[PDB]
Amino acid sequence: HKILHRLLQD
Amino acid sequence: KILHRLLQD
Amino acid sequence: NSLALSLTADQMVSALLDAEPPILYSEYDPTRPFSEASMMGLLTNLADRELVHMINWAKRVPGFVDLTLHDQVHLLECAWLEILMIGLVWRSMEHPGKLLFAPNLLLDRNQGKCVEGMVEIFDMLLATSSRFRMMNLQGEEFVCLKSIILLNSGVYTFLSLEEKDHIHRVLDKITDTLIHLMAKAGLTLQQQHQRLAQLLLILSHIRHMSNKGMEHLYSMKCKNVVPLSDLLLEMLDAHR
Amino acid sequence: NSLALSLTADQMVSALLDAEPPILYSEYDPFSEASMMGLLTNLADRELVHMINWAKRVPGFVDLTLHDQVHLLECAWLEILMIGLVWRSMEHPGKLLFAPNLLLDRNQGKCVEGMVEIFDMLLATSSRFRMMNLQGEEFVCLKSIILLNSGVYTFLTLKSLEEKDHIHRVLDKITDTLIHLMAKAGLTLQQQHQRLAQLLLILSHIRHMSNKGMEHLYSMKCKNVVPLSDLLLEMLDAHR
Ligand SMILES: C[C@]12CC[C@@H]3c4ccc(O)cc4CC[C@H]3[C@@H]1C[C@@H](O)C2=O
Ligand SMILES: C[C@]12CC[C@@H]3c4ccc(O)cc4CC[C@H]3[C@@H]1C[C@@H](O)C2=O
Repeated sequence: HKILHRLLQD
Repeated sequence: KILHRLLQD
Repeated sequence: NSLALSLTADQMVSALLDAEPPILYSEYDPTRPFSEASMMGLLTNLADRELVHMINWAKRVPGFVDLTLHDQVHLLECAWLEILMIGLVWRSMEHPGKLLFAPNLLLDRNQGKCVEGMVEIFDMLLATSSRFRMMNLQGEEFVCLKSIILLNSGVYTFLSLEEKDHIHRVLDKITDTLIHLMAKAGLTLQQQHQRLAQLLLILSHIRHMSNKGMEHLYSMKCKNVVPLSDLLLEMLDAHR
Repeated sequence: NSLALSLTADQMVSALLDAEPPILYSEYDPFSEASMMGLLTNLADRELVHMINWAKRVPGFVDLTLHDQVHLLECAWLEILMIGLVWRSMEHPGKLLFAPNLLLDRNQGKCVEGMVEIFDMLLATSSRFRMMNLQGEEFVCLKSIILLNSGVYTFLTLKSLEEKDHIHRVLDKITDTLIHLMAKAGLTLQQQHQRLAQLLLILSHIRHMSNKGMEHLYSMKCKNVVPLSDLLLEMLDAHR
């Protein structure tokens, strides 16, 4: 699970 | 340097 | 979709202008000695915090949010240090000889020498800044460049033939915007394309810098000088 | 004293078409990784001496000091080798035509550790060229910009400053040439600016790959899988 992946919908 | 030579030649 | 595509030139540069991220400050505490590990830690700290605003800016760039997360992630992974670097150069523009990382972190040539490998990149970064000043870069020219670096830099390493060209279709819009700005500044049709080329030719120098710095950054992680935000670790790991 | 400045738009494209290097051959005849990188490096080493004559023959280039030509070329060499190769493999989807009898599949690049990622970027790149139907008279302009743009902000007096502006002067001429060509093919202004950009925006990709191919090239020499020529060594050591 990528930090960037989550940040982009955060 | 090789390139140096090659430039003047 | 078309939100992005159905934009005026001026609606365009407006949207880019207000998407601008804030200039952050440095955790720099001057009542302590300057280490290679100290100032590498300062910069990466600063950088890590800057990535989070960049990610918000990105989503605020027309066209961008229309990509799936894999493409958004890939664009942002491939373009991130370039965007950090073009921002930094803008910042220190009217500080010749210096690089303004944060208004409380303003470094110069020698100060780069405090950590090994760093100075070569300082030197180029400085030169890129001088060239922007020589060329009298406008902020409306800068935000467009920034948006181009986002969309273009990773575009050729994902291809998805139809995401491909809608990225291409936005990137076109931006050169249109960029030109329309040059027209409006009162540049002649031949100055318009001449300068368009000058700007875009620097982006290549910026890709050259990003790559060198990405290589330096990787060295620090490997010589263990500083610990790196788990997020920065993911960014560097997107490179190899 | 600068009569590369007094060229006409067509005396230019014809000058550059005229300087084009010949298309070298492999001396190739089981595929080892040291076997094939032997192949690609003795090919590239031959390539380099032809490139130097073609450099001398790019209008405005021999006006430059000898030390300035050196650096432009050790900065620009692998980029030029790649854009050439990418042009070569244009009408060969999926395959990289290094020599007429050495056309590697995007799979045979697995034969060298981490070579395949680079293959793919080159493949991506010619796929781009192909799809935007890049013309041969543009390619030679592209190829000339690359030599002139790549190392020009790594200059660092009053006289050394006029070099920068000299070469920026010719670089603006090659823009006018590129754009003349597009006027001639019947592209509207908008289609002109926009394609100008498209071409210049891929030059950053080229620079990316050059950067990346230079650290592969370097990791290859260090574990000594094949002996590099002396010129090839020099070309590489200059980046480090
Ligand atoms: C990534 C970096 C540490 C952080 C620096 C940085 C940090 C913040 C910023 O806004 C711009 C830059 C530009 C260069 C960046 C450096 C280049 C590289 O040498 C390095 O370690
Ligand atoms: C130098 C090289 C091996 C030889 C290749 C090569 C060899 C011949 C040629 O005409 C073009 C190219 C383009 C890329 C070049 C490769 C890139 C780099 O990964 C490498 O090891």
